[PDB]
Amino acid sequence: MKKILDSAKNYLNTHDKLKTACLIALELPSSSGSAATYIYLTDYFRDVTYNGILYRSGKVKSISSHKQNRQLSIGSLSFTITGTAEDEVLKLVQNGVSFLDRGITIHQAIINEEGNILPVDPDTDGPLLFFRGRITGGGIKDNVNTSGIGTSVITWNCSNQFYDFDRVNGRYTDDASHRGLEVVNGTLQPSNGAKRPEYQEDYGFFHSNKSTTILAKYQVKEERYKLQSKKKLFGLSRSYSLKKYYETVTKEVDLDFNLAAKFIPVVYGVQKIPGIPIFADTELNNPNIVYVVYAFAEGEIDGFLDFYIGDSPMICF
Amino acid sequence: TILDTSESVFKNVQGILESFGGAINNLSGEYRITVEKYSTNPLRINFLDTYGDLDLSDTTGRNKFNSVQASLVDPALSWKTNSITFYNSKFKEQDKGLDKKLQLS
Amino acid sequence: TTILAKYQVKEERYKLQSKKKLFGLSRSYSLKKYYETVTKEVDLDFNLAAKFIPVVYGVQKIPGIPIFADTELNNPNIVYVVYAFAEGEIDGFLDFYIGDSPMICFDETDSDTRTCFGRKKIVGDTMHRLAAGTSTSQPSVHGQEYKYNDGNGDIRIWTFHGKPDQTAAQVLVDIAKKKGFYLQNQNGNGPEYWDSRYKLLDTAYAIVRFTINENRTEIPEISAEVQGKKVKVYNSDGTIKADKTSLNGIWQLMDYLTSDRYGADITLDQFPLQKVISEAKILDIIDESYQTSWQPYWRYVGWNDPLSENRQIVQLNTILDTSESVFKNVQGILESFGGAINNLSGEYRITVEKYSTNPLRINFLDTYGDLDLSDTTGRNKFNSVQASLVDPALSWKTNSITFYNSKFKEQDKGLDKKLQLSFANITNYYTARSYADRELKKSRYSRTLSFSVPYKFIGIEPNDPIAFTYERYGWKDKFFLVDEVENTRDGKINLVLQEYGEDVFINSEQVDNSGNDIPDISNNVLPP
Amino acid sequence: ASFRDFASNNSTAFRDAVELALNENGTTLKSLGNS
Amino acid sequence: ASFRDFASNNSTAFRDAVELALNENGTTLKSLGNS
Amino acid sequence: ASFRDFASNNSTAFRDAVELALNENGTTLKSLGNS
Amino acid sequence: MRLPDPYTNPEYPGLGFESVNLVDNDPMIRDELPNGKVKEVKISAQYWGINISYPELFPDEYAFLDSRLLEYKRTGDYLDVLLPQYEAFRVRGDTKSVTIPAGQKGSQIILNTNGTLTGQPKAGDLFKLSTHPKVYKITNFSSSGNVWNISLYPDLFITTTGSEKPVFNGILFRTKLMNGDSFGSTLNNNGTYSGISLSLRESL
Repeated sequence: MKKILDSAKNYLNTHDKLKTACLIALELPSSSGSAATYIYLTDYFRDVTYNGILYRSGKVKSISSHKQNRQLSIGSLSFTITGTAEDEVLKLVQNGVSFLDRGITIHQAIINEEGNILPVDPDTDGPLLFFRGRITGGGIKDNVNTSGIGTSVITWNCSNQFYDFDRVNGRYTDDASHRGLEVVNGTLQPSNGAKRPEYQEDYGFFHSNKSTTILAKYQVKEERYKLQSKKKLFGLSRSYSLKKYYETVTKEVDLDFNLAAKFIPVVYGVQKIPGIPIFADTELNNPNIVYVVYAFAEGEIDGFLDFYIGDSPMICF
Repeated sequence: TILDTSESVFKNVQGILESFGGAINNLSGEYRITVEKYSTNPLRINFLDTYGDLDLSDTTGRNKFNSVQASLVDPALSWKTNSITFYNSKFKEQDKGLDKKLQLS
Repeated sequence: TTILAKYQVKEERYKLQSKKKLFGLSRSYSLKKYYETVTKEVDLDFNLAAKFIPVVYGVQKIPGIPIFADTELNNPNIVYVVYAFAEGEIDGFLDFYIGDSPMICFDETDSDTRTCFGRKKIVGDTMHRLAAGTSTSQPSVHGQEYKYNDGNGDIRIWTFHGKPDQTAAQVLVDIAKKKGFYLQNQNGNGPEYWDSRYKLLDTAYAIVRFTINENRTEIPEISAEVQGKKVKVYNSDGTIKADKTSLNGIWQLMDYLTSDRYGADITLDQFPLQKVISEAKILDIIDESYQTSWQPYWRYVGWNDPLSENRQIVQLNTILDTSESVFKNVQGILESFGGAINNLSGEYRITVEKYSTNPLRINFLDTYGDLDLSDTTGRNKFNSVQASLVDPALSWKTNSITFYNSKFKEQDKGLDKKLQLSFANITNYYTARSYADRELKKSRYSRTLSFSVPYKFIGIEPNDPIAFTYERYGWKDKFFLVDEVENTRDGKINLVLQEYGEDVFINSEQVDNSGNDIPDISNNVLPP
Repeated sequence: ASFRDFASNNSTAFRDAVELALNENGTTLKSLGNS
Repeated sequence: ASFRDFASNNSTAFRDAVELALNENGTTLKSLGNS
Repeated sequence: ASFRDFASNNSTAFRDAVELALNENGTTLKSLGNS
Repeated sequence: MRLPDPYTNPEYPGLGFESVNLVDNDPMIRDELPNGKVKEVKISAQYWGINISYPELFPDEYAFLDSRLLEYKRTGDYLDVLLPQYEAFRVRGDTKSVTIPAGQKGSQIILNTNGTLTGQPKAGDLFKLSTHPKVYKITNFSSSGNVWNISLYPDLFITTTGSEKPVFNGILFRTKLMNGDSFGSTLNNNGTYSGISLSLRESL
C-alpha cells in the first residue's frame, strides 16, 4: 500500500475532472559512457516545470499500461514519440550508438486550478512515480500511403533490471575472466572488465586449469574427474513432474566437460558445499606431501563449521 | 540457501522467491518486496465502487488437495532427503473422501 | 558385446564413450542445462542410438563399436575383437588410444611415464611410425598390420579404411578356415563363421588382437583418432579433386547432402557449382591474426604440412552423430560457419555472411512505402564473450576462451553482459577465438529493417549485401545483409534486412596459447 | 497485414487460448521453465 | 476486451496455428509430454 | 467456423504473439529444439 | 496515345467532357501533435487525378471511344488527355529558343525567353517540361524583362539539365485508366449509351 497524502485524498475524491500529465525523463543514447544527458518530455499540452526542470511538450504521443503479477516477470512499458520530430529520429537511428543500459523515469502529475502540481507522494511532497526502469529496444514504423495520410510512430521499449533473463553473472574460476584479460597491442593485459579495479593484479586463479589433472593422480580410478553438485534439491513446481523432478537431481558431475561446475556459489546460512580445486602441487624433497587449494563459496563468509574429509566429518555426529 | 551462480539471475531470483512467498514489484518506481500476510484493517471495496464488471473463477479441480507430501535436505541425516507427510481428516471428510495429494519439495 | 564383457572390469562392462561430446550452445539451451546434458559414456544394453555409425570430417577422436569378438581355440587368452570406426572412405587412422593413453605419446612429459613411441607435439608423429620405424606424419595404410608392445602384452591392429570394394580380412578368414575360432567349434560352425562375404563395405574398422597375460588382465576401452571421410572438392575450371578430407565447411555439407547412404539424396544436378565454389573461397580466406608457428599440435588439428599456409578463416573438424535427424544434422553443420541453405530460384544455394565493396543500392523511394525499424539491444548486445571447445592440445577435454572488450564496456555505461558460446566442430584454439571475436562484434549491430520492393530487383537472396539510403534519416549507403526474403506470385518481394558493419570482418591481433597445453599423463601407474 | 500489431497487444489471451487446448491432454506450457 | 472469451471458444485452432509455424523449423508442440 | 483457414494463413503472427507473453517470465519457445 | 475529343475528332461532338474533376492527390505523413501543432511530411510523389464524365453517346461515337480505349488496354501504353479549360492560348510564340539554366530543383524555376515569347502566363495555368511528362500548376509569376520567374505547386521532379524547353500550350496528362477492370456500358431503348465516365490517374 503506497501511502498517499491526506491532502491528495481530498482532491481525488471531490474533483471529477482531473488534468493529468506524465513527465518523462529518458537518458540520451550516446556513443560513449561519458556524461549523462537527459531529454525531459511531457504528455501535457503546455510545458510543465518540476524541480526547476522544464519538461517540454509536443513529442510524446502515448504511453502503455504497466502490469505486474505475483510471478517474477519483466515489467514492459511502451511510450511512443511523434516520429516526425526529425530530431528524435536521428537519435534513435544514429550509427555507432548504443543504449543498452540507459534509464527512464516517468512521473504521474496532477494539475490544479492554478496550473501547479498537486502534491501526492508523502516522502517527496510531489507527484507519484509511474515507472522507472531501463531502455531495452525501440523502433520506428514508417507508413507512406500512395493516396491518403501516412503515419510514423517511434516507440521506445522499457523494462526493469531483469530484461535479459538468459544472463549468467558469475565469477568463473579462471585467470582470463577474473582479471578481465584483453589483448591490447600484443599482450593479454587486464582491463576494466573485472568486477573490481583491484582484481587486475589478482593471480589467485592462475593455476586453476591444471589443478584437476594434477590432483587426479592422487585419486581412485573412479572420482578421478568428478565433483558433487552444489545444489541437490532446487524446487518442485508445475514446470516439473514427480518422476522427471526426482530423476533430474544429480549427485556428482564430471569436471572435464561441465564448465558450469566451475562457478563459485554463494551461500546464506549453514549449508554443505563441495570445494573446487584451484591449485595442487607437492613438496620437492617430500613428494608424498601434497598441497591442494579448494575454493568454497563466495564473499565474506562467517566461517567453516566442519570439513568432510571423505564422507565422514571431522566432528562426529 | 545455496545459489548456484551458474544459473541465470532471473531464475535465481525466481528461486529465492517462492520459498517464502514474495513478489518483486516495480510499480510506483521503487522495487517493493511483498509477502503474504493477514491484516485486521484491510481496504474496503464495495462493488458499487468498481466499474461494473466482475469475474469469479474457482478452479477447485487441479488446485485443491487433502494431504501434502514434501521433501527437504535435512542435516539431521547426512544431508540426505527427508520426507514430511501428513493428512487432514477434515479436508477428507469434505470432498467425499477423495484422495488428492499435494507434492512439494 | 556380451562376449567382450567377459574380458573387462566390472565397471565399463557394457559402456561406450559418447561419439559427440559438445554439440552447440544456442538459445534452445541454458548454461546449466547445456553443460549438464553433456555425457561421457553410454550403456550399450539399453541405448540403440549408440550403435549407429558416425561420419567424421577432419581429425577427430571417436570410440569404436564392437562388431565381432572371439578367442583362439588352443590359445584362449588371445582374443580377436573388431571395432568399426567411422563411415565411408576415411584417409586413415592417426592414433589409437589403447586405454586412456595413446600409442604415440604427447611430449617429453608423457614419455617419461610409460613406454611410448614418437611425439605428437611439434614433431607430429603418427601411428605409421610403428610400422615404418622412422618419423612419419601421414595416416595408416589400408590393411596393414601394426605391432605395439608397451611391455605388458602384444597388440596388433590391422587398420582397414573404408572403400566401396573392400575384401574380407585375410587374417580372420585364415583363422576361420582351420576351425581356429573357439566359439566356432563350440557352436559347430564351419568356414562360414568368417568368409569372403564378410566384406564390411563402406565402413572403416580395425581388428585389434589382444594378448591377455599376467599384466594386461583386462581389455581397455579402445578409441581412435581418424582423419575423416574423403570429400569431393570442386574447382572453378572443372576438374574434380577427391583424394583427401577437407576442413572447409561447405564441402563437408555438400558431401553430407549428396549422399544417399547417410543423409538426404540431393543430386548434384540441384546445385549451382559456380556459386558454391565462390562461397567456399569465402571460408578459405587466409587469416593473418595468428602465426602458424603458434600451434604445436599442427598434425592433429587437420593440418597436413606446417610449411603450408593452413590459416583459413574457418576450419571445421566435425563429428556427425548419424543417430540424429538429417534436419538437425544439417542445422548443426550450419551455424558453425554461418551458412543458410536456400531453396529459392530452384536450386539449393549455400550463402555465408560476407562484406562486399559493390552492394545493391536500394533507396526508400524504390520500395512500396512501408518501413519497420526494430533494434533489440537488450537480450542481444554483449560486451564480452566466453566460449568452449574440445581442444586436442588437452586430452580432447574442454578449453575455455574468455576475453573482454574495453571499448564495448566504456560504452553501455560499464554494464557487465557476457556472451556464452560453445563450438562443436572447431578444434583449433585460434580459429575458435577468432570466431568468438566475430560473434562478439556482430552482437553490437542489433537492428533490423523490413520493406517490400517491386518485381524488379528479382534475385535477392539471404546474406546479400545491400546499401540502404533513406534521406530522412542520416543514412547514405548503409550496409545491410538480407535476412528474410519472400517471393509472391504477383511480383512483390518482401525483405527483412539485418544491420552489419565493416569491423565485423576484420580480425584483431591475438597472442599464442602454445605454452598452456595440459596433457593427461594420469590414469596410468608410474614406473619405479 | 495489420494483424501482427493487434496480436502483439493481446498476447496473454493467445497464451491462455493455447494452454487451454493442450490441457485437453496432459500437456501444459508451464513445462518450459525446466528447459 | 471480449476477445478472451472468443479465443477460449476456438482454442484448438490456436494450437494448430501455432504448431504450423513451429514446423517450419524442426520444432513441434508434441515434445512437451516428456517434460 | 472459417477461422481455422485464416489462422493457418497467419501462423507466424500467432507464434510471435505467444512467445511475447512467455517472455514476460523467463519462458520462451526456442527451448523445444532440445526435446 | 491520345484520348479522342472534339478537337482531334470534330465529327464526333458527343465526345468531350460533360464535367471534368481535376483532383489534387499529395500523400503526406500528417501527425496531430498533442500540443495542437500539426506536422505533415511529404514523401510519396504527387499525381493529378482526372475524372471525366461523358454526355449521351450515340452508338458510333461510343464505338470510336471504346475502340480507342481497347487499343489503349491492348498495347499497354499511356493515355494522354487534353483538358480544354486550360487551353487558353495566353502565350504565343515558339519556345525552342527559350533556355532554362541547368541545376534547378524545387518549386522555383528561372527561364530566359531571349525576347521570343509574347503573353504573360497568369497564376493557375498549367506548365510542363519538354522532357519529363509531369504537369505542374503555376501559382505565382514575376518577370524582369525577358527573364521569367515561375513558381510551381509540385516541386520539380527532375533537376533541369539546361535543355528542357517550356511547354505553355497543348499540355497532355500522361494518365492511366482506373476503371478498366469492370467497365460496362448500358444501351437504352432511346439508342444512346448513358453514364459513360472515366476515372483517370496520372502515372509518374
